[PDB]
Amino acid sequence: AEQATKSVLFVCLGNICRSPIAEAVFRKLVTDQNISENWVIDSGAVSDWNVGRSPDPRAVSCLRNHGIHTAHKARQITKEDFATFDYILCMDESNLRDLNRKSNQVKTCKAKIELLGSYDPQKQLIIEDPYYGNDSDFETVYQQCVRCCRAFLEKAH
Repeated sequence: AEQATKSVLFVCLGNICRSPIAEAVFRKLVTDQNISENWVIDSGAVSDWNVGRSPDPRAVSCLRNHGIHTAHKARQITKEDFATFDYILCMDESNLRDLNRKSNQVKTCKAKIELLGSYDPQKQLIIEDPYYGNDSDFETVYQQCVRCCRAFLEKAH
């Protein structure tokens, strides 16, 4: 008794730490709920810094600690992303400014652009960049992503 097909693009600065973790977490959630076939899921970066790279090894390891694997390779957000995804969910205030600016530069913007943390029941609005941190920072990002992803899934139609 089908749920309509929906799409989400997680966005961070580099697409190596936060948005690959958010994507993988969301993918695991929808697979646990047997509705993976009803979602199109991707991640992408504001910048072109890391294009082609697999996620930061700390992020891959964080995900493996929680039984999750990812085959993502970094890519930059494109004009076409704004036209094709239903939701673009980003990590911090800087990502939000940059995506709202990019969306102004395109003619077709279907995507609703939001902070992923706006979905957190625990009200942690910002998912802070762990790149210069340690494994515990990646774990904090993981746990934030779990909360936000879970809430988003139950609100999004």
